[PDB]
Amino acid sequence: MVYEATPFDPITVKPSDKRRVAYFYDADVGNYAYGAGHPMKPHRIRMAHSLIMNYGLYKKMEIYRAKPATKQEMCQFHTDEYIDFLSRVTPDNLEMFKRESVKFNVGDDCPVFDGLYEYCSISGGGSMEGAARLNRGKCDVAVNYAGGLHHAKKSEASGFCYLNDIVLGIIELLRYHPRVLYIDIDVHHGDGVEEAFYTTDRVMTCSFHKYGEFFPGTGELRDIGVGAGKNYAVNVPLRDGIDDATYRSVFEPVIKKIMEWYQPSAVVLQCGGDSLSGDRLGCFNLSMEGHANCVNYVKSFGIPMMVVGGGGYTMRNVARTWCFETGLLNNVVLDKDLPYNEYYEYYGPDYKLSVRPSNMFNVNTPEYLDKVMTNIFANLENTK
Amino acid sequence: KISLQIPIKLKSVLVDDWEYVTKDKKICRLPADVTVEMVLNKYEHEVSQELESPGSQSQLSEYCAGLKLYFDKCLGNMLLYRLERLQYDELLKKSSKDQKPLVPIRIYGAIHLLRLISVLPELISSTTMDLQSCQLLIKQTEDFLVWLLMHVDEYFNDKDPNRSDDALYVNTSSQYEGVALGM
Amino acid sequence: SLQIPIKLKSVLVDDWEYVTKDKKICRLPADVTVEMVLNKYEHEVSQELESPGSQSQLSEYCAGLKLYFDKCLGNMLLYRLERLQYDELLKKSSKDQKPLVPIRIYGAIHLLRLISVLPELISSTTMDLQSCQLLIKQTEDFLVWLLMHVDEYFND
Amino acid sequence: KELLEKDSKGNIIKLNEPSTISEDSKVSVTGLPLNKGPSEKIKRESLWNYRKRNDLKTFLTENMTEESNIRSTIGWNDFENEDFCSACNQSGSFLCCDTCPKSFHFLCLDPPIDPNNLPKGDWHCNECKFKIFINNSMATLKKIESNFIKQNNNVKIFAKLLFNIDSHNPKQFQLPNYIKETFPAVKTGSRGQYSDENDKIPLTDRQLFNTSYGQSITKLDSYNPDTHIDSNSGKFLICYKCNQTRLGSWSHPENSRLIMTCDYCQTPWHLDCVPRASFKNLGSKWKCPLHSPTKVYKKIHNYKVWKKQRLINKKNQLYYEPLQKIGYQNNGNIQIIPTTNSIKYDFFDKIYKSKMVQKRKLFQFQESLIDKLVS
Amino acid sequence: ENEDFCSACNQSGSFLCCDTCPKSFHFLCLDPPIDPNNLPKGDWHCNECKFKIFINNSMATLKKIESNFIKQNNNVKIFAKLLFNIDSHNPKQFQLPNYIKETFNQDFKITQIDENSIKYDFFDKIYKSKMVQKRKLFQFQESLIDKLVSN
Amino acid sequence: ARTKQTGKAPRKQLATKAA
Amino acid sequence: SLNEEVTFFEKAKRYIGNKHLYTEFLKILNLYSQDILDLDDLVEKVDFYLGSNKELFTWFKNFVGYQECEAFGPSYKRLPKSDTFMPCSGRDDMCWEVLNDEWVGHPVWASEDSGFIAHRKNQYEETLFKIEEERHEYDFYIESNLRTIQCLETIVNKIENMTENEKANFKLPPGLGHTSMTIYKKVIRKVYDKERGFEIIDALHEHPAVTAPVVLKRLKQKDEEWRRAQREWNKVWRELEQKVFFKSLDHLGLTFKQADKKLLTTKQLISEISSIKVDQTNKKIHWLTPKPKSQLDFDFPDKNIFYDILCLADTFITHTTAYSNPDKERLKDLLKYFISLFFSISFEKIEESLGIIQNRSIFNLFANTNIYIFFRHWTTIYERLLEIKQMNERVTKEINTRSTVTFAKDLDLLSSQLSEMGLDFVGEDAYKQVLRLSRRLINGDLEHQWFEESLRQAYNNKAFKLYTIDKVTQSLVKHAHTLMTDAKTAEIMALFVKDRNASTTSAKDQIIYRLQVRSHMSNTENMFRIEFDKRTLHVSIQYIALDDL
Ligand SMILES: [Zn+2]
Ligand SMILES: [Zn+2]
Ligand SMILES: [Zn+2]
Ligand SMILES: [Zn+2]
Ligand SMILES: [Zn+2]
Ligand SMILES: [Zn+2]
Ligand SMILES: [Zn+2]
Repeated sequence: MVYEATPFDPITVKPSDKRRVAYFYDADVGNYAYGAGHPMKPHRIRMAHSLIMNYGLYKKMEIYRAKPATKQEMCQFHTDEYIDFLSRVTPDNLEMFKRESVKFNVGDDCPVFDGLYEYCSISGGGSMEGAARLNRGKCDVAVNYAGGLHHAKKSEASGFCYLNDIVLGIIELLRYHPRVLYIDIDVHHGDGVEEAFYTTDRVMTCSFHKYGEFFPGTGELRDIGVGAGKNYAVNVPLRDGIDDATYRSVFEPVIKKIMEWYQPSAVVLQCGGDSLSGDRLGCFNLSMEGHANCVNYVKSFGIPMMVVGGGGYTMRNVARTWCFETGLLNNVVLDKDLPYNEYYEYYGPDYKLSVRPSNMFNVNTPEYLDKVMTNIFANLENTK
Repeated sequence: KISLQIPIKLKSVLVDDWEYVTKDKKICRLPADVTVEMVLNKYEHEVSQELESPGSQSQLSEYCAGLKLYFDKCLGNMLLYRLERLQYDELLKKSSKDQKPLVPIRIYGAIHLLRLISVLPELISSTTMDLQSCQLLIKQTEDFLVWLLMHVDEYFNDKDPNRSDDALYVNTSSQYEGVALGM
Repeated sequence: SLQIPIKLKSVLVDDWEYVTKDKKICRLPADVTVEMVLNKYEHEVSQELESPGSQSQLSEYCAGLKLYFDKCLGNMLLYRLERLQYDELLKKSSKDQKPLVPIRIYGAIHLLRLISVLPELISSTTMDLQSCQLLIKQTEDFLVWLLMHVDEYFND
Repeated sequence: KELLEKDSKGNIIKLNEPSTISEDSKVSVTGLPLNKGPSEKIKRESLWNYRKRNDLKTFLTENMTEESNIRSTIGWNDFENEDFCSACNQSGSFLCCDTCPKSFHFLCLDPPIDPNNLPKGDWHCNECKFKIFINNSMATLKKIESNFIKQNNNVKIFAKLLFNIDSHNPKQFQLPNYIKETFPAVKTGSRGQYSDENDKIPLTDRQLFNTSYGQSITKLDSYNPDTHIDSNSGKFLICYKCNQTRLGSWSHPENSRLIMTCDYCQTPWHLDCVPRASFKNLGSKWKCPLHSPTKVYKKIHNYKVWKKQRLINKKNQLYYEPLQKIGYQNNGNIQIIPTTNSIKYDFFDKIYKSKMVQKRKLFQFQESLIDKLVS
Repeated sequence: ENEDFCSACNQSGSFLCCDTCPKSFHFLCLDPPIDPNNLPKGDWHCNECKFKIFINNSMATLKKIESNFIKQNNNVKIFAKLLFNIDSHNPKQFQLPNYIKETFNQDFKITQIDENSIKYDFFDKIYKSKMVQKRKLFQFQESLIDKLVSN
Repeated sequence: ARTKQTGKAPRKQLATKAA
Repeated sequence: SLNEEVTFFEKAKRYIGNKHLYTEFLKILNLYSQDILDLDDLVEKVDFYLGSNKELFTWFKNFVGYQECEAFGPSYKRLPKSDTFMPCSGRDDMCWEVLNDEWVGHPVWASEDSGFIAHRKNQYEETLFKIEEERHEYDFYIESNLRTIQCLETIVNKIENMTENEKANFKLPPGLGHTSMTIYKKVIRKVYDKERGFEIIDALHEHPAVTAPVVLKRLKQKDEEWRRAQREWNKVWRELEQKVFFKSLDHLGLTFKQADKKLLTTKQLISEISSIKVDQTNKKIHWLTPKPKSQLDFDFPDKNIFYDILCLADTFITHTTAYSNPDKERLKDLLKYFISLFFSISFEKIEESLGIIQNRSIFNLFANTNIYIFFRHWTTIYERLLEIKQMNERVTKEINTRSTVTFAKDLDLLSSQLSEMGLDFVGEDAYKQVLRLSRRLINGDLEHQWFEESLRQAYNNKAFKLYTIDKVTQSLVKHAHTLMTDAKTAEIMALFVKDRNASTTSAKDQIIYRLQVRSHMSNTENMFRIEFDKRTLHVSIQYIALDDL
């Protein structure tokens, strides 16, 4: 009696919740390519960014170019040898590093391109500078789409993620905030961020993810954290083809119960574009509206937050949804008609802002989601 | 044809080892709380008392010393799986750092000794050793095995590494598993 | 591993002196027979035994005993001049067409004879480990229940 | 090729451009070089039909990007060798024996070789090194074996065992067959890894990646009603918990609830009745929530673990029936037997008698409890 | 074929020579107290000899018959193995035992159990656990009552 | 010392997002 | 307090059913009884065993005496303290306190050393990903070259307005004064040769005065050539995207033809009704003593849809050639008569649009498999068209108010197909248009692919269920043809005609009508009770196969 089938309401901003928005973008972050046959493409950031500028959105926010992270700063979560290897490896001298290649998983899935250290530094610096600007009160919403590498771990690189910049952002938030809530709406499970904060009660990691034989396999419902972090790691397993109304009806009660139970002081929001419909690796059926209602609902709470974009392997959909997120964070709703950007040829054939959902089966039954949120709500009674 | 009558409790112990190393990817807590030299020694003190025959005492000491020398020489040759060979390498590097030669006899636990006992008939069948010596070696091995059964609850205990820090087995890291089974 | 108090040990060697060095034997109905002592045994211990499974194994013990006293009196629990006694008992049984069962004619003396011969006999054949402790615990609580009121049945 | 044409004093004059056409026609991901566009042979099927403003606000970014360094951590805080290892029989990076066609893993040797501190000259295996030492040694093998036997006088029985393993190349440990054959459930994987009855048959490449789009083995992308119907019986797979089979109607396929079968007892269970979100297609065999566990943890109040014994073949396994029925302290390893009227009434009377025993136990105590308070 | 003393009563007397075993018995040293001059004509098998011809000196038949005879009478079950030894015992006088004169495939055995006995031990365990927790709470209540009275 | 590969740098590519 | 105590075990045995499951239940009970299983684990196991039997599980809970940590989860293991001590130089006390270094998880451990299952994609989605791949390829190289051109031209205009006396020893730092260390290196190594790119980089760092302008000129030439190739590639990419994208976004509609061929058969329609009856009979013995007299429920809120289906049927009849003209007119008036007699619509409305129970409103049709399958096909078409009609006004307002963006009109990006040939839905009602198009698809003047493309473009792939409208109306026509031309089948119709025409019937009339219907069919065939209500037009279909016997 927890799950309620509610139709998807239209997205409405709150005029009484105006936030100072600091957007973080480095112009070099688009000039790194993972590989010739590779799906992760950082270029999707800048046509997101070109949609911000062309939408005039920038005006409503403060644009910053964050200082790139150094090796030691990087070692706030990762080990010295892994950061060294990341700063020292190039595609040229790959035959110098085979033991580190199997040790840190760098290779294949996470390839070795010669702008690896700079891309990781840009991402990490964006995350830490957004967290710093949240700490000092200079902004209420910190936006950094260059990061989002939530699959990286202490001494390995996985899931197209080398540096877990979200962990550094949460660490920098923890120096000024006692309780930090991380919400991962990526279709994959945030294994690195949840593993980093598994044994602590200061960080609560809620991950709405597909859990089947899907990557990374972690994030099962019984995973609730150990030690002092027991019932402080919420995993929401979902099946294929969840649509906007279903995702709203699972997201809003769980996040509401977290707010009124965990009561965090800061929020980090992994905005994965791979949870959209038509994604190359994702298997969800979320439209842009459905992806954006989560960010609007978490913006309605008024907690200082940091919106950080992660996955997304079809560049047009993730760019359009990131532009719509950034527009929603300035309490405006962007019209569904694109202005002229340089990358205008991507968004065919209608050239509108909307990402159309596919007509595939919403196999997430109400009974299964009712049981899942009943178990989650039962586990959440101990977070007072 | 050389046959060994290993009791099925230690057979299940060896099969559980194989399960923990190859499937569950668990390695040995090294150096173990109960090592091989220790067990062999205890075995001797226990039995030596029972047997008074001095030739039997000499044999028993001969068998124990030969098992010690054979173990050390063979542990890194054919006694450990591919997953534990990186632990063997890091033990060798740690020993060479301290300028002490490595002695498997005192670093490895009794499960590797049980592996040696299990793999012993194949090694005996591969050398030109006469029938009476083979029979007496098998016989002392059976006495060691029936001594191990009475003490199976204190040398091979079952404990989850996720719950006990004093378990004989420890979980692996991705990095170890990677370097062990990737290159 | 069975313990028999001299209270019983003294009375069984005294009965041995009566059956070997003396012609005096037990009576033809043997005064109190075994059904009443075993029925009051269950009627106090099963009323003192707490869980139903304990009462279940108690019933079994007594019944088994009853069948063992039926099936064992003619083989082990006999002395001199008692063969002839059991002989005209079986000749009298065949006269009235009711069959020869040895429980309703005998007394408690060959019961504690049976628990006296019990531990050597229990080790003759193949037996469990813990079934032996169950049997010896049943014999011990039966004998201490006898030791509460020895003088009821054992007064000359 | 004289790139910088320096003067007589070393001053720079003019450089010559290198061969740009050396890699100007490299094939990109489009199948054509970046110098040229698409060819006509893809323009036939690419285009619909083939017959043989600059108001950008995206150049103002660099003016409004202010640097951000306000973090608290700013500043500082011949023969070809084999493709498999000769020790573990697995692929990977190998060190190759020179005078021997066997190749080894870098970690598989005695001692294991660092992948950066290679031997400078030639490397031989232990068997090859023993062969060179024998060829080198004038004494015949048996002479060296006898000399090692009399030299190692302290140990005689293991002396041949000590001697003959120096000739043996290092190998990964594998359990012998008679260790494995006593447990029929335990199998050996392709890499020599452990495998047992709680392991699925590995699905071949045809089933996962070489299926049609509509029919996927995940059974989540389409309405498949041929899963609620038993194949060998034709009846409906009734789920255990809900006691229903939600087949759907193909006009309302959202009313169809997904159902799987257990991999051991074939008990059908809905994916919502047991909280699951997949069909466990690969990996370990799925076990319905109804089976008895083979491993349990109990609190001491440390802890105590219990594991069920592995299955043993009928030659080395004997089943015994206890003589004691009530209270037989078994280890948990149990086997049930079939049942062969008075037992029901005997139970009934035993529960009855024990229940007034419990009642009188309560009464004989509560009277002492209420008689304690007056004193 | 015969012995000078009776193996049952341990004194000499009128003996009866068994065919295979050399032990002989008196006319009262048997499970029938056989009347003299009235023995039924035959080879005079004893109890052990009749057991040998009943089992045909073969193992597996006697194992399946022990299984059967333990099987039918479960009301004498804990004594059921003890009921065969009489049929394989030649009867004798009560020889008073010594302490009465004064003053590995077997490790992995699967228990074969029936549903009624599992049911009995389940009722046993729940009743024991329930009433030791009831008693211990009753003793704790009395103890706190005595402590509050004394304080 | 002659060496040869297999040429995959990481392991268990099967258990990865892009294999 | 006694009878349920002694009967609980065999009552639970009846409930568990399968002996095996009862064997494992007894194993669970013994494992609790041997001081091995904890009481909470026993409680949960019995909850999984007797969950639906509330009374029995409640009795077990209170009779056992249950009163309402260390849950590690399945995807995490604990490292020892030896592997934890790995130096992270940036960690102060707070990071050492709040970060977990002992509990880890991996995709390999979570896969149970088996792997992962990727999501299946269409070939249209795959070629969309290939188009996106080539787009990212061209744009990444062009934008990297443009950034290097910007940096190089900054250096060039810095070096132009200075003299030659200090131009000889003027040097450039690594990165050329930019925020990146490697982007210009990538551009140089791509544009020039592999072996010569490094030495050009060294010549640029040591002597930028001579190397920088020729490098900038090459890079600019390569940039303009790449942009020309990218534009005349972008034409191809845009046309292929317009050809592919809407088919790629269609998931169920791409396989709906084979799925509708496979699943809209007699066997599956019998399977659905039998499964619903099996569910009702299985849950009848547990609760719900008023067992319902119906299994399937159909609603019919709109009556114009019947005229639309009739128009499609007559369009197929006129188009087809495998049937004779008397058979064609018999199909026409048979369908019209059945629709006029079953429902409340009169024949005049059809022609102009194309214990005595007196004054009864509930009418029962007893049918064999043929009439049931024909009615199921009719309800399939009705629900498929009602899904379109119930959202017809919103999709009409969306199509009519389709404001295209300006720069696509100025640069003719938007597709022109589905227009010149008249497959868009602009200016007409969406539902009428669908019917018109369908009629055109039935008549054979319209291709299947263009019909599917028009439907998925107009309805945003929500009209995927109408891709096989011609096949299902063909099957409905065939089922009506076998409905009147089969022995022991047309007489059941005639009996339904007599039952519907003669109103004011008692219950005994319904019973004798039932056995008279049964007579015509075999004693093995299936009986279907199709109940129609004049009020609200609700149809309740009940499965009574071999029940009334
Ligand atoms: Zn993701
Ligand atoms: Zn070699
Ligand atoms: Zn190897
Ligand atoms: Zn099962
Ligand atoms: Zn179910
Ligand atoms: Zn005699
Ligand atoms: Zn005889």
